[PDB]
Amino acid sequence: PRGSHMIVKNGEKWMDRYEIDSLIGKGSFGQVVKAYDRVEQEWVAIKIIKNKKAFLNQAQIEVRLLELMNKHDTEMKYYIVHLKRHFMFRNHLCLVFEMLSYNLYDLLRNTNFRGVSLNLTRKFAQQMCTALLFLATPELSIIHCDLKPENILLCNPKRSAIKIVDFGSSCQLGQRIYQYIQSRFYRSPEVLLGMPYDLAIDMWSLGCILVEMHTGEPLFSGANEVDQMNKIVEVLGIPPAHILDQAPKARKFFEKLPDGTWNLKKYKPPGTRKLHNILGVETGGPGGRRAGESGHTVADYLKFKDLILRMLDYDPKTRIQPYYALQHSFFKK
Ligand SMILES: Cc1nc2ccc(-c3cc(N)nc(N)c3)nc2n1CCOc1cccc(Br)n1
Repeated sequence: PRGSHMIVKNGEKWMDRYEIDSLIGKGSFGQVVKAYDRVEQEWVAIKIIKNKKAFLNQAQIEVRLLELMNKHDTEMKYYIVHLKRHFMFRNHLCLVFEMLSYNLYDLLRNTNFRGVSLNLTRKFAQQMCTALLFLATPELSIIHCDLKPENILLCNPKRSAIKIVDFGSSCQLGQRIYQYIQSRFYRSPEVLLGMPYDLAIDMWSLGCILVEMHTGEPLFSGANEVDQMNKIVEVLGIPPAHILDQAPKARKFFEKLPDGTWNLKKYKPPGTRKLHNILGVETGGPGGRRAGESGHTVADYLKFKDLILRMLDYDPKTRIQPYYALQHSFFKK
């Protein structure tokens, strides 16, 4: 009975149904094992939640949100991982999902972190915006709260079809329970500033993830919250004063002057690290490795950049929503 991780034995069979094959990943929530479902005759990934009350309760919200989504007749709900079923077993909550392939970070690593074609970036972007559109569904209104290349899995290794996983920081509009959510690199300024958030935080993460997908480098690689916020300001400049005026953690990064304006405390100047230059819009793409190449015209790069900057709006209110993002000229065929 010792420790909070399930004692998974390789090859052992549960409820005379699931044959554990191997541990395929760990984390904070617990572990994921590959197992054969002799009853449905298929390979399943079982998320085994730590026998710990905090992770049990959080998992229980994951299950509800997954059972909410996977009952909607939409076809947009095929961008979200399928929850086959869940059960209590050896005092651990087990969520049973479809087996998927590797994540968009493993994909980046496959390319020696040079990033993928703008053409493949677009395919990922359209899929993710449609998932986000699906999550913004009134009867759902789910916020993933932890989008990153790691939580975006491929269905097969050959195809570019993606699904989102890990609804373990996930919540619905009005049911916000953590002040500190998201992965730092993909954490929206409102969350950094400690403000109440909505689904607009997932569109922020998406923007960062998309630029990373094509440059193979995190857009904002902050060591801590002060480094994180500073890196964002480097590119996007000082946030709207109207936002920092309500921002609980405003004074963790900025200072108000007598003038009533904000600036930084004791890096490149605000907004002087142009995304345009990060992307190598006019100098043959990231590291110059897309120079002359098809689908990588200055024009193509401009449309992507414009959509990225609509995703990275400091203002959660004016920041672009999945429906409008799909109607963007980056997607038109
Ligand atoms: C191979 C594979 N198929 C999966 C299907 C679903 C899930 C899955 C995993 C989690 N934490 N939460 C949900 N709701 C679904 N994880 C799968 N994995 C493992 C390789 O990806 C990942 C992704 C995230 C974390 C880890 Br460890 N590993």
